[PDB]
Amino acid sequence: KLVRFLMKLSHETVTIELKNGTQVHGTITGVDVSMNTHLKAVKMTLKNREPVQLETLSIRGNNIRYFILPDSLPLDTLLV
Amino acid sequence: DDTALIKAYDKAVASFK
Amino acid sequence: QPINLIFRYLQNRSRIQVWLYEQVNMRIEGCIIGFDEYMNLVLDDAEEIHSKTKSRKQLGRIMLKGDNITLLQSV
Amino acid sequence: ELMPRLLPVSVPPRTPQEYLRRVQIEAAQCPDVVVAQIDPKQSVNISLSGCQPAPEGYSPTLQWQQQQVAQFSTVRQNVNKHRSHWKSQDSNVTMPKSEDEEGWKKFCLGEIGFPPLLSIVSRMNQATVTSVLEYLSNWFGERDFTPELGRWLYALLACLEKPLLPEAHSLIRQLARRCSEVRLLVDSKDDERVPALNLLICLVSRYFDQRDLADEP
Amino acid sequence: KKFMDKKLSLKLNGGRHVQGILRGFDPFMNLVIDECVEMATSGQQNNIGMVVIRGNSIIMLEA
Amino acid sequence: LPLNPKPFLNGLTGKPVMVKLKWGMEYKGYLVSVDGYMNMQLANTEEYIDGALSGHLGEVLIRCNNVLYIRGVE
Amino acid sequence: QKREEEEFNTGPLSVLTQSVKNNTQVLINCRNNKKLLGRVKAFDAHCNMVLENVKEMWTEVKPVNKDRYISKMFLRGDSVIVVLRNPLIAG
Repeated sequence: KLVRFLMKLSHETVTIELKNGTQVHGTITGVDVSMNTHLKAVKMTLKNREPVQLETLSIRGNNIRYFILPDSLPLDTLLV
Repeated sequence: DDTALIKAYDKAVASFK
Repeated sequence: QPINLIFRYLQNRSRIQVWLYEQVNMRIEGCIIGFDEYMNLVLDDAEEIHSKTKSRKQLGRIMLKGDNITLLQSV
Repeated sequence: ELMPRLLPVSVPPRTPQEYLRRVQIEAAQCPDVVVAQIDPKQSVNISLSGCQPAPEGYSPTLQWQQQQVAQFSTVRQNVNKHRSHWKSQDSNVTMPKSEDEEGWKKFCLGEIGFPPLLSIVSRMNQATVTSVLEYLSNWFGERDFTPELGRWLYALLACLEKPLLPEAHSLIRQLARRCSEVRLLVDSKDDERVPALNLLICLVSRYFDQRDLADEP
Repeated sequence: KKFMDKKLSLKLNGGRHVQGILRGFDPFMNLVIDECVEMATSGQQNNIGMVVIRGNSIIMLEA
Repeated sequence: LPLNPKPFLNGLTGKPVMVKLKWGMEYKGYLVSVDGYMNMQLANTEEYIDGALSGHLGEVLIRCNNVLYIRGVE
Repeated sequence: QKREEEEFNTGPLSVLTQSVKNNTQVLINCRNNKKLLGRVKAFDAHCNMVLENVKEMWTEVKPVNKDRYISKMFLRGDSVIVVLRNPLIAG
């Protein structure tokens, strides 16, 4: 279910630890129930690599470790 | 301005009072 | 078809070996004594068979989760 | 899914599906949740410290912090904008390797050293920025805080591109701790170090999202 | 679905591949392979009787 | 008669268990509580990496999908 | 959700409810080979969580403790191994 909450997060911007440890920053456009997350205005941060900017990006749910949510995000409000 | 980072830091420090 | 093959293993109580999904160096061997549709197996006289090192750990009776089944063979 | 279905559907059963239906019965019978009350001890998790609060009087004002966090962003904005220009120029400056801790330490503070010119910092990649911050943390552990260091740290930070690695997050925390600690030694407010230490704590806590460490007044 | 009784060399997650011959399958892509052979990464082959395999696990399925 | 998973497993609660994880670490303790996904709850929990004791952990939830096998202990 | 909520209260998922109910921290073992110390704001059966005031803690090359702070997090159950309840924390 909690996914129902995640799907509320359109236009919030976030960081995502990928399963590889990559850290991926951007602005959510959509999320689906499989937890698959579409983003714009993207910034990746790679282990021994320079960063990478992308215009958009689409990530698999099963590849997300966690989301680092904006501090602003009022959780109590959304848990409904 | 090449020393610009230095001046910023400097400016920033000198703001404390 | 293959569910039957497993049901055979039960009736005959054949000693078997499971290839694991998330582990390659290790396999589990045991006489199988029950199971459900998720393929969780109750195993009797079970043992861990490490590769490289070759060292069989007695587990006695155990319950194995179906998720970890890459493949099933007999002995 | 958490437990997916792999197989389909008083006397022993002769067909598998009849078996599994039979099993599906006996377990549906069975109580899904069970709780076994018991009657009659722990290991320790070396969670690190936070940041040492400021002595009464020394902690800086939110307005100032907020102003520092704001301006820094403009710096970092400008730092980004013109990276490419400074990328191409460099007369002396034998920039040490990313591996050479000892050589990167002398480079920056010397044994006197080079300051952080954009010409010099703008060439340094993210991985070097990281490493150099680290050594400079290490030289801090073992020595007095100097303004060369302050500008060097500050500058390394400006170039530090987020989203940060969890490795770089942790490093800037360890740094800010040392700041907050080195802060306890002070005897008067007019100390050179004080504001510098406060800034470096500030930027980390507020700009770099490490809020638990921040100076609340 | 028609590959039945035809000899296939299969690769599975973890870098494990297998020449054996299909002999049964269900909706859940659970397969029954016959006259089967474990292919090592040194050139050694183990013949291992008959075997069942999950629909997952498998990547490659070649004749 | 065939001893089937849920029964066998239910049968385990109250008693010492050794749950081996997919990842190799295994966990010894008392099997407090169990549920419909086979999520597990242990107590007086000890942790073994490479078979070597690494720590003591008390009350612990084990998410069901990390479990390779569970067994009896005496 | 009747039996679901009672499921949480009673089943092994009670670990996560007490944190939601009692504003209490837990220690989670994550597949990143790192640990997360936080207070569960909300969770579901698949162990997906919202967490507050998290400290990510891990060690590295003679091995040294490391950490980082995440205010608000969505954890994927998929990444959780085990969850200590009322753990033991020191310097």
